[PDB]
Amino acid sequence: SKLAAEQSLAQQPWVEKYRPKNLDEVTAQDHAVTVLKKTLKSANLPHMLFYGPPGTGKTSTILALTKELYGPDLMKSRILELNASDERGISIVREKVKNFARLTVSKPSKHDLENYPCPPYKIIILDEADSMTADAQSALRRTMETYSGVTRFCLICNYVTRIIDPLASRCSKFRFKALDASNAIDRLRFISEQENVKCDDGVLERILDISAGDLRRGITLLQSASKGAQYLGDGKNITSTQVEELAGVVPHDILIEIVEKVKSGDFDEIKKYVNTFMKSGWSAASVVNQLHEYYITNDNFDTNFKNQISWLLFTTDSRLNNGTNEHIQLLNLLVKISQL
Amino acid sequence: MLEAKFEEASLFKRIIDGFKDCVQLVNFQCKEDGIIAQAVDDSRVLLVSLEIGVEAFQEYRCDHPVTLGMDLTSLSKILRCGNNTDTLTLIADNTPDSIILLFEDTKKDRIAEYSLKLMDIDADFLKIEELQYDSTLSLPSSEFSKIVRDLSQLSDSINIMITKETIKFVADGDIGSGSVIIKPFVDMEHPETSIKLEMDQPVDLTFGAKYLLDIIKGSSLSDRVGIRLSSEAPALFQFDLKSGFLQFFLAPKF
Amino acid sequence: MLEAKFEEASLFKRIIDGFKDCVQLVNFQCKEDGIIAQAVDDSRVLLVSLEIGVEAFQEYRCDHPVTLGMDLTSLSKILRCGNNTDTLTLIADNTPDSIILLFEDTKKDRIAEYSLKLMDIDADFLKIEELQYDSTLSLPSSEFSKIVRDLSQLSDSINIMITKETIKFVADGDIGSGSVIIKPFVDMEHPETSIKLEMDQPVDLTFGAKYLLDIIKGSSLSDRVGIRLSSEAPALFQFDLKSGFLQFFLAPKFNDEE
Amino acid sequence: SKLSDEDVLKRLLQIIKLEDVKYTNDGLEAIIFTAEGDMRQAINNLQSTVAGHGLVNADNVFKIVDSPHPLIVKKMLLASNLEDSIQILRTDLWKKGYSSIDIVTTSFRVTKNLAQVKESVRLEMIKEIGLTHMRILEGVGTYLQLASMLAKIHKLNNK
Amino acid sequence: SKENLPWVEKYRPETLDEVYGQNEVITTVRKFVDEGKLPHLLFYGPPGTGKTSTIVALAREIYGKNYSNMVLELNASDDRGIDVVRNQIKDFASTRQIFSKGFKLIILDEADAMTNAAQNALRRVIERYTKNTRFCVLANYAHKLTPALLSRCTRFRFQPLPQEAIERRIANVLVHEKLKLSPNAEKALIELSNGDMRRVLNVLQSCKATLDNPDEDEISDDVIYECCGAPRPSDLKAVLKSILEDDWGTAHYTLNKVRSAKGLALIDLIEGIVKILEDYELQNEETRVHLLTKLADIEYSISKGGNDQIQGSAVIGAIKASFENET
Amino acid sequence: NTWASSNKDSPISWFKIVNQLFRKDPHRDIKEQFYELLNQVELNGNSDRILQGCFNIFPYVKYSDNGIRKPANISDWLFFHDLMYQSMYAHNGELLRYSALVPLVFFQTFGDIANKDDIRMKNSEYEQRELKRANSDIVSLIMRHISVQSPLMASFTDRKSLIFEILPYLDSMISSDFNKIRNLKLKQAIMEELVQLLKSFQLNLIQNRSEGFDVRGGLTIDPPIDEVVLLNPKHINEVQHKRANNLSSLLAKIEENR
Amino acid sequence: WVDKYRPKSLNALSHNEELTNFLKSLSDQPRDLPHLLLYGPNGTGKKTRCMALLESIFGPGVYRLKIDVRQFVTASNRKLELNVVSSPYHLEITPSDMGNNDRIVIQELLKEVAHRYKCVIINEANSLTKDAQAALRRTMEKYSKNIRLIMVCDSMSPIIAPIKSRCLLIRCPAPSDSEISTILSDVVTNERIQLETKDILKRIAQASNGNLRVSLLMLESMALNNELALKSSSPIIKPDWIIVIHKLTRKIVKERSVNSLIECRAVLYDLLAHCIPANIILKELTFSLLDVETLNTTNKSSIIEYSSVFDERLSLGNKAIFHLEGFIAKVMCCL
Ligand SMILES: Nc1ncnc2c1ncn2[C@@H]1O[C@H](COP(=O)(O)OP(=O)(O)OP(O)(O)=S)[C@@H](O)[C@H]1O
Ligand SMILES: Nc1ncnc2c1ncn2[C@@H]1O[C@H](COP(=O)(O)OP(=O)(O)OP(O)(O)=S)[C@@H](O)[C@H]1O
Ligand SMILES: Nc1ncnc2c1ncn2[C@@H]1O[C@H](COP(=O)(O)OP(=O)(O)O)[C@@H](O)[C@H]1O
Ligand SMILES: [Mg+2]
Ligand SMILES: [Mg+2]
Repeated sequence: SKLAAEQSLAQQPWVEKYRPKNLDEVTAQDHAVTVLKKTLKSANLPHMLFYGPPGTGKTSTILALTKELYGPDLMKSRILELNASDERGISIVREKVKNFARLTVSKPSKHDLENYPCPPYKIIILDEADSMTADAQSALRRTMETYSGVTRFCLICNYVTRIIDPLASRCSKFRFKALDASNAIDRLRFISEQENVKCDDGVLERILDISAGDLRRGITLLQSASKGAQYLGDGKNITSTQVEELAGVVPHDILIEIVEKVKSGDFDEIKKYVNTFMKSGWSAASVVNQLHEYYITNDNFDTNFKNQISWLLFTTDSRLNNGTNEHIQLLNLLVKISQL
Repeated sequence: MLEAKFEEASLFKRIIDGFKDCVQLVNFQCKEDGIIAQAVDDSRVLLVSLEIGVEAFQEYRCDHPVTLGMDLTSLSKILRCGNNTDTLTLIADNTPDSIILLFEDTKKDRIAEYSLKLMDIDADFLKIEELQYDSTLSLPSSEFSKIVRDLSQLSDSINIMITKETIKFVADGDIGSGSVIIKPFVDMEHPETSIKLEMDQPVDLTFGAKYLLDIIKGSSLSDRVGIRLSSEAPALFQFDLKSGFLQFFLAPKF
Repeated sequence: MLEAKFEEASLFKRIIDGFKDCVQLVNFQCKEDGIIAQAVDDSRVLLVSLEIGVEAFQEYRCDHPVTLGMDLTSLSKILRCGNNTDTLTLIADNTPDSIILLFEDTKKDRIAEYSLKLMDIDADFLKIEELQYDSTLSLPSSEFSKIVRDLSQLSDSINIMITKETIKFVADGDIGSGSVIIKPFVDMEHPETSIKLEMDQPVDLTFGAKYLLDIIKGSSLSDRVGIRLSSEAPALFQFDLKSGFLQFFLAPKFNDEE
Repeated sequence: SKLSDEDVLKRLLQIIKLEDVKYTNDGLEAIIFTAEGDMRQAINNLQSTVAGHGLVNADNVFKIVDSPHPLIVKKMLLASNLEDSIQILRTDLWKKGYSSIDIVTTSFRVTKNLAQVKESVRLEMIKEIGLTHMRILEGVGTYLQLASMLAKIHKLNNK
Repeated sequence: SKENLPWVEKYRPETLDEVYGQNEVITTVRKFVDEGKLPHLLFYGPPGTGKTSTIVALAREIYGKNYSNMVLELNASDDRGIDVVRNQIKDFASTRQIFSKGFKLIILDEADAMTNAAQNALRRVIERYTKNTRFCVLANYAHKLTPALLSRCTRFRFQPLPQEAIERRIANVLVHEKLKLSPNAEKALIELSNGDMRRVLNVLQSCKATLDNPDEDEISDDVIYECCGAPRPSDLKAVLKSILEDDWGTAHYTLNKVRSAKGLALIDLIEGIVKILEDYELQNEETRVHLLTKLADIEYSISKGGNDQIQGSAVIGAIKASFENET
Repeated sequence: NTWASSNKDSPISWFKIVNQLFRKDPHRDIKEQFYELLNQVELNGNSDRILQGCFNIFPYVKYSDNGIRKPANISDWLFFHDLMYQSMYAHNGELLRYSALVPLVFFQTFGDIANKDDIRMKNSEYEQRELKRANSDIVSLIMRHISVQSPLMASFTDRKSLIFEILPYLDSMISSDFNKIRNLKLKQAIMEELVQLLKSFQLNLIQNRSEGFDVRGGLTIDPPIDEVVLLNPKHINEVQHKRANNLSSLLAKIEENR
Repeated sequence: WVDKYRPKSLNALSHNEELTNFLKSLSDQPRDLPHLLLYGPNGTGKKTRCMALLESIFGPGVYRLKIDVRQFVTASNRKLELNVVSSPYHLEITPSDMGNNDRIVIQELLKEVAHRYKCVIINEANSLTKDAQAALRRTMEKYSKNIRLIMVCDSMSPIIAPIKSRCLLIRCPAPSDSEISTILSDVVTNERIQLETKDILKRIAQASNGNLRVSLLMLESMALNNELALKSSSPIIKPDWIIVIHKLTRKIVKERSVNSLIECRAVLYDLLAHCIPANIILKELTFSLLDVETLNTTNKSSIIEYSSVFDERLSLGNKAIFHLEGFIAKVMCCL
C-alpha cells in the first residue's frame, strides 16, 4: 500500500521523487500558495489560470492543492484532469467537460470530513491549455460561468497569450516566477542534502544559473552530477566545471576563440571556424546566450556597438526559436556581428 | 430517505422508457405519499410528469422527503438489468450525491447494484394541469399510437379536431394529406376498446409530430390513453398506472 | 489431406462466430486426432484456441496433417450458407492454396461449394495453459454474458475478485460503480444452473471489458463456461463442445492491459 | 443598388408624418449618415431614438448610436502625423471598448476600399495590416501591435 | 450558499440598478421595456463589461423570478447549428409561453461563435417571428456576425467601466466584506483593470486572502503589487531612467535587479514602459516609429518564449537606439 | 461562337484571371483595372489556384527586367501566402480576406502591355505530390524491410539519410560494370556481397515478362529504388542497359544460392 | 560495410571516451534513470550509443528485435499504418513516417505501452509536430515509473523548451579525423583492402566532416571502383545530389537571369521529387555558394542573410519550392 508507494518513489528519478506533495514544499511561488492556503479554510475557490515559464511548479502546485483539499480518497473522484495528450476539441469540451460539470459532487466518506475540509465543489484542471483551439476555449466560457457552484476550473499554460481574452478574464491569473539561484537555492540544497550530494561551494547556485529559472532542469543536472560522481567513487566533491560540462555549456576558451575570430578575421576564416565548431555538438541557443552575456557584460565595447549586438542576438534567437538550421543561423549571426 | 422496492423491475423500466429520448434531465422527489418526477425538454414544449403512490410498491418507507436530479440517459443505460422479473429497490440518503439501484433475484444468488451520480437541479416543479379542459377523450393507446404513426409520415404537424361526437386527426404535407376519423362507442364485448368523448367546446389544435411520437411510448404502461385538450393550455395525454400515472403535457403550435 | 464432415453446418458456424471480430487471422491444423485452430489478436492480449476431436464429425479422414491459415472475415462471409441443417465438409490437399467448404442438402438437390484463398502464416502454436490456476469456477454462460453486459456499460475494465465462497465482478467508471456478487450453489432441480468454485488462493484480476464482451459469444456453444484465473498467467474462459472445446486466454490488465 | 440620400430622407419624412414625431434637420442627417444606404437600419435607428429620447436630434442619435465605425478608422489611417493617428486610436477606438480584432479587420476593409492613395502604397498598408492581423490572431492582440502597424504604415507613406 | 461562489459570481448583478458603468444604454433599455417597444438587441463589447449581467437582470425585470423558464438562453457551450436553429429556435418563436402571457425572449449569448449557415437561417427567423418574441445577441467581436444579421438588431456598445463606477462597485464590495482599502491602493487597482470588473473582483479576493490577518489592517499598494505580480510605477520609472541616461552595463544590472528582486516579468515591464513613453513629447516621429516597431517585435517574440536576458538586452538596445535619433 | 449567356451568368475561369493579372490595358486607369481584378479574384473564392497559376506563369511572362529582383519581392509574398494558407487550417477563416491581395501583387509587379498572348498552364504540383507520395511509400516500405531484417541498421537510418546517402550508393553498387573485372574470383566475391546487400534491404529481383513478343523480359528490382534515386533522364538510359546484364548475373547467383 | 562492423556494447566504443564514461556512469544505476535526449551532428553514432546503453541496462537480447505493424483511426476513416520496432526490453517509434498525425500515434501508442520499465526510442524527434510534443509533454511526467524516453535527434532547435527540460540532454560531438582514420584502418585490415599510403584514410575524414556513416560508406564505394585496392590518388566518390547542387551553384554564379531561374526551378523540382529534403538542399546550396571564390565578402554576407531568412521561411512553410526558388532569385539579384 503506502510502502509500495515509498519504494516506487525511492526508485524514481529525482524530478518525480521530490515532487511537491503539500503546499508548503513550494519554495519560491509564495504569493500563489498563500492564497491557496487561505482559501483552503474558506470555500470560495475561484477559477484559476496558472501561467509562467516551464518547470516553475504549476502542475505540482495544483496537485498539492487538490490533495490538501480532498484527501487521497476523494483525490480520484472529484478531479477531472485533462492534459494535452487527450482530444480537446469542441465535441469533447461540449460533451465530457460539460457532463462532468453538470454532475453533482460525490459524497465524502466519514473519514474524509474528519481530516480534510472537503469543499462542496469539484475541480476540473486543463493542463497545457496552449494547444486548445480558441473555439473550444470559448465553449468553456458559459460552462465555467454557470456551473461555478459545483465545479471550479483550473487552466495551466506557459504562454498566457494563447488563451483567449474572455477566459483570461474569467479566471484569476497566477503568474509563476522564474526559479533563479536566490529563491531556489534552499530547495536545491535540501535536495542535495537528502541525497548526500557532496559538491563544492558554488555548484548549486551555478546549476540554477545554467537552469535560467527552471528547477526541473536544475534537479536533473544535479542528479546527473551525483551519478557521475558516484560512478567515479573518488570521494571528492562535484565541481562547477564538471557540472557545466554535462549541461551543454561551451567552455570559456572556445568562446574566447569565437570572439577572436569575430573581432579579427574575414568571411572565409569565420566560415571555416564555424564549420569546425559545428562538428562538436553544441546547442546554438546556448552559444547565442553565452555570446550575449559576454558582449553585454564586457565593458570594452561602444554603446552603438551594444545596441546592434543586442538587436542581432535578439533576431538570431527569434529565428532559432522556429526550428531553423543551427549552423546557418550561427554563421549568419557571427558574420553580421563581425561587420560591426 | 429514499427506499422504494418495486415488485418487478419491469414497471420502473417502462416508466423510464417514457421519459427516454424526449428529455435529458429528470427531477425525482420521494415523500410520504409516494414518488413524483418531472422533466421538461430543452425547447420547453413538453413536460413529462410522473406519480407513483405508495401502493404501487412492494415496500416503501419514507420518513424524510428527498429530491434528486439525474441524467435520463445515464439512468436508462442502467435500466436494462432488471431481467424485468428482478426485484428493484431505489435507495438514497437524505442528502444524496448518488442514487442506488439494487436488483436482486428471488434467491440470494445474483445481486446487481448500481450507484448513479446525481445532478443538482433547481427544484421548481410545475403545476400546469387545468381544472376543466375543452374536450376529453380516451381510447386504446395502441390505436392512438397507430393514428400517430400513420400521420407522422405526412407532416411534422398533426392536427386534432373535436366536434360533437367526432374526433379527427389530420396531417398535410408534401406528398399529400391524410386523416383518421374516429367516433365514440361503447363496446361491452370488452370496454377497454371503447372510445369515449366528452366535449364542452369544439377544439382544434396542432401539435408537432415529433412530440406525439415521443408520447405514444406510454402505450406500454396502460391499455388506454386519456387526452385532454384546451385552447388555453398545453394538452394532457395520460397513461394510468396501478396507483399512479404518467402524464405528458404538450404545448400546441402557434 | 483435410476431410472433415460436420453433421450440421451450424456447429462450425457457431465455432467461427467465436473467433469472429476479435481476431483477423486463424491458423488451422487438421491431424489424426482432430482439428485444432489458434488465433491471436493484434495487441496480443487474447488467444482463441479450438480443439475438435474426431468424434465430433460424421466423417473424418486424415492420413497426413495439413496446416492452413486464413482470414477470419473471409471465412465468416462464407459461413452463412450452412442453412444450419446443411451438411458441411471441409476439404484440402496436402499442400493447399485454398480450403474448400462444401455444403449439401440431404437430397442431391443443392450443392454450395466454396474455394477460399489461404494466407501463409508462420506455424507457431502457443501452449500457454497452466497446470493449476489460483481459482476455478463454472456457471451458466448466459449468466456470465449478463454479468459482462451489465458492467460493460460502466467501464472499460471489469475486475473479477475471488475469496472463499465468493465471486465478485466489479466495474467503476464515470457514471458510477456496479458489482455483481454470486455464490457457489448446487441446484439438483437441474445442475446446469449450479455455480461451482474451487479456490486455492484468493484472486483479484482486471480485464478489458471489450475483450470479455468478445469472449461471451461462446455461450452459443455451451450451457456452461469455465473460468480459470491465476496471478501468474492469462485467464482461461472455456466453452466445451461434444468432443472438443473453444478456449479464450485473456491477459489481465497490468494497470492498463486488456 | 444602394439607396441614395434623397430616397431614405423621403421615406423617413413619410414615416415621421405618419407617426407625428418631433425631429430636426441635423438629426435626420445624422440618421442617414449612420444608415449608409440601409433603409431597414435607418428605420430601426429612428424608432430606437424615438423610443429612447423622443426628439430625433443629432446629439441623441450620436449618443445612442456611435458614429459609423469605418469612418473613424479611415480618419485614423488617413492621418498625416503619427501623434494624431495615435490619439485617434486611443480616444475614439480603444477608450470606447472596440476590440483589437474589430479595429484591424475594419482597418483592412477601409484600406482595401480606399481610393485616396495609390495602389502600391495601399498594398503595402494592407501587408502591414495583415501582418498585424496575423499577430493578433495568435493572441498577441494589444494596443502596441496596432501602434506598430500604424507606425509601419506611416513609414511606408514616409517615402 | 452564496458564500461559496467566487467574488466574480457572488457579486453578479441581479437587478438593472446594480449594473454600473453603462448608463446611456441601461436607461434606454429601461425606457424600451417600460414603454413596451423593445427591439432586437445587440450588446457588443469587451469581456467583463456586464452584457450578460445586463440581459439577465433585464429578463428578470421583464418576466419576474420565473426568468429561467420563460426565456430561451443559448450560448457557445450549447450546440448551436443550423438544424438546432431550425428546430429549437423556430419552435420557441412560433409557440407561446407555458407559464404566463407575453412576448418571449431568446438570449443568444456569445453568438460570435455561430456558423454562417446558422446566422443565415436565423436572420429570417428574426424577421418572421417578430410579434411574439425578441432576440438578444451578445458579442465581443462584431466581425464574426454577418451584415444581414447585424442590420436587423439595434446595436448597443458596452463601453469599458469608468473610474467612478468601478470605484462605486469597489466601495460596495468593501461594504459587503470586512475589508479596508487604501486610496492609492484603490487607484493602482483601477489602473491594472482596463475596465474589467472580473479582474478587479478576482484580485480583490486574492489580496484579501494575502492579508494573512483577521482583516483588522488595510490593503496597501504593496499587497496589490505583490499579489498581482505587477510592477510598481517607482521601479518602472527607475528602470526607464537607468535605460535612458545611465550606462549600458549599469542599465543591464538595474533591469536585472529590478526584475529579480520582485520576480517581475519582462512583458509587464515592456507594457509599462510603452504606457509611460506614450506621454513623452518627442521630436521627429522616426524615433517613435523605431520604438514601436522594435517593442512590438520583442513582445511578439516574448509571446513565444526564448531567453529572457537576451530579450531584456534587446529592449534596452531598442529603446536606446530609438532615443539616439532624438538629438 | 457561344459565350453571351456565359458573360450573362458565369464568372472568370481562374486561368482567364491569371492571364488578366499579367495584362495591363494602356487605355484604362490602373486603379480601375486593379479594383476590377480584385472583385474578380474575390468572386472566384479560389485564390490558391489563381496564385499557383501565377507562380507557374511568371517565369515565361515578359517583364522589363533590371536584375530579376521583382522575383525576389514575390518570393516574400508567396511565403506570406503559404503561412496564411497553413494558418487557415489552425484558425477560423478571418484571414481569408487577405488571400485575394497576393495575386494582385503579380499585377502590380509583372503586369505589362507586352503580354497579349494567353499562356496555357498545367498542374505540375498534383503530379509532384502524387510522385512524392509514391516515393515516400517506397521509402517507407524499404525502411520497414530494414527494420525486419537489419536489427541495428534501422536504429541509425533516418528517412533523409536513406534517400540521400544509402540508396544512391546501393544503386551505384548494383549498376557497376562487372564486365570490366577480368578476375573471376573477385567478380564472384563482389557478387556474393551484393547478394547479401540485396537480402539485407529485402530487394527482390522480379523478371518482368511484360514484353510483347520481344525475347528479353527485363529484370527489375522490387521495390524500384531506381524511381527514387535516378533524377537525371540521361543517366536512366545508361544505367538501365548496364543493370540488365548485372541483374541476370545476380539472379543466376541468387538461384544458385537457393 | 557500416553494419558489419558496429559496436554492440559500451566497452566496444572507439571514440569519445568521456561520453562512454558518462554513459557507463548513467547506466550504473539503471532504475533511477530519467528521460534522455541524444543531440549532435548526423552520422556521429548516437543511435549506436543508445542501443549500447540499453545493452548495459538490460541483457544482450536488446538487439534481437522484430518489426510489427499497428493501425490507427484518425477523426476520419483514413487508416494510419505505422510499423513498430519492438524488443523484449524496449521499443522504437519513428513519428517521421507520416504527416500531421504524429500526435495520435504518439499519445495512443505511449498510453497503451504505459528491469521494471520498458524503454522507448523516439527516432528523429525533430519531425515531431508541436502538437505531438505538447501531447508527449504530460505523458513523459504522468508515467515515469513504466516508460522512459530516449529521443534521438540532430538539433534541439525545433524541440520545445518543456520537452528539453523534461529530459536530460546528452551531446554527441562528431569524432575527430584521427579517430575516423583509426576506425577506417581497422575496417580496411579486416575487409582486406590494399592501401598504398595511409594518408588517404585521413582525406576520407576530411571529405566526411565528422560523419562516420558517410565515411565508411564512401570508403566502401571507392573500394569497389579501385577493385579492393586503393591507390595514392583514388578519386573521392561524391553522392549524385551533391554533384547536382554543385552544378546548380556553377549555373548560379555563371548566369543570373530569369531564363536560368526556370532551369534552376526545374533542377529544384527534380531534386525534391527524389526524396531529398529542402532544408538540406538549402544548406548545401548556401555552403557551396559561399565556397565560390569569384564572390566577395559583400556577396557572401548577403547570401548567408538570405539563406537564414529563407530557412526561417521554409521552417514556417510547407511548399518548400516556394521558398527555395525565392532564395535562388534573391541570390541571383545579389550577385
Ligand atoms: N516551486 C517548486 N518547488 C519545488 N520543486 C519544484 C518547483 N517547481 C518545480 N519543481 C520540480 O520540478 C518538477 C516539475 O514540476 P512541474 O509542476 O511539472 O513544472 P511545470 O511548471 O508544470 O512545467 P511545465 O509542465 O513544462 S509548464 C516537480 O516535480 C519538482 O520536482
Ligand atoms: N457594470 C457592472 N457592474 C457590476 N458588476 C459588473 C459589471 N460588469 C461586470 N461585472 C461583474 O463581472 C461579472 C461578469 O460579468 P459578465 O456580464 O458575465 O461579463 P460580460 O460583459 O458578459 O463579458 P463576457 O461574458 O466575457 S462576453 C459579473 O457577474 C459582475 O460581478
Ligand atoms: N564506437 C564506435 N566505433 C566505431 N564505429 C562506430 C562506433 N559507433 C558508431 N560507429 C559507426 O560510425 C557510423 C556512425 O553513423 P550512424 O551509426 O548512422 O550514427 P548514429 O548512431 O548517430 O545514427 C556508423 O558506421 C556506425 O556503425
Ligand atoms: Mg505542467
Ligand atoms: Mg457573457
